[PDB]
Amino acid sequence: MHSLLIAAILGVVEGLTEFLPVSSTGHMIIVGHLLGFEGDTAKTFEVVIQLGSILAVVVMFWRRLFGLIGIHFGRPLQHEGESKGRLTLIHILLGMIPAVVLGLLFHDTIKSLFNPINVMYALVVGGLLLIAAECLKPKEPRAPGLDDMTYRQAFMIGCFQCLALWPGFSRSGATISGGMLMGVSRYAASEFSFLLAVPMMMGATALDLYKSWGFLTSGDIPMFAVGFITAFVVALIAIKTFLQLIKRISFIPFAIYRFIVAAAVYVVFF
Ligand SMILES: CCCCCCCC/C=C\CCCCCCCC(=O)OC[C@H](O)CO
Ligand SMILES: [Hg+2]
Ligand SMILES: [Hg+2]
Repeated sequence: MHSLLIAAILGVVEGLTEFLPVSSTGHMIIVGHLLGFEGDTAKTFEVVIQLGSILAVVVMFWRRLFGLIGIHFGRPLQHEGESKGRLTLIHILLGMIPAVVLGLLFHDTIKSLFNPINVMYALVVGGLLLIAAECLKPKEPRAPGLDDMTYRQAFMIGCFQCLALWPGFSRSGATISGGMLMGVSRYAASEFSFLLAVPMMMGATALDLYKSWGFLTSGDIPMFAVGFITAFVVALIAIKTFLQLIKRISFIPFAIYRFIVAAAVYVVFF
């Protein structure tokens, strides 16, 4: 059946691109256009399968995410860093504040930038930001591990997450670029952007799910569930592959890939 085959295709697109710095939103508007699923019911479908990819990080960093809110499961949490420091809830809070303040204050304006021409620009500009972060980052990272991050690095990454409010800019692209520019290693900057995505997008979709709750019906549960679960599986493969891939590879290929995706946005929509 078409409805669930499409739900499985959008699921694998969301699972791969949500946490890769390649703009899940950008890929979603392309494939959604080629599939024909572009109505108000699509925007509500694409926000619930985001919660599927959310749950992937949640599963992958289960013990870590709970330790930040005070729940330690009777075993020492595993240390990722060269110092005696530990990533705290304050690190997450600082990484959220700037984009939250700007997101709330400019909600109506942010929503008016969801054009395909804006997503195209955010794919190119966000790609250029990845290149600048790769070319400007220090030789020796100040925070090689996640637990080596400072309150200042966390806050500066948080300010960089405002760029993610630009539709098509890829929250992971913005936050990982800012991490590398603040002396955070690619691995820890990717880890921190995933962890930051959990409170950001769970509050983001909960926000979207409330304002768009009216569209949900009894018939959406089969489609909305097949995509949710698909985005969960694919993201768990994507995040685990990415974190091992980025240990050896740079972000240059992802930037160039974003330029190719920008070309597709123009071919498909203009
Ligand atoms: C759903 C739409 C499709 C999703 C688009 C995904 C984005 C990936 C694009 C560019 C990254 C290219 C880098 C990944 C390729 C690396 C493969 C590889 O083998 O490189 C490893 C290297 O050998 C180390 O030792
Ligand atoms: Hg350079
Ligand atoms: Hg900011």
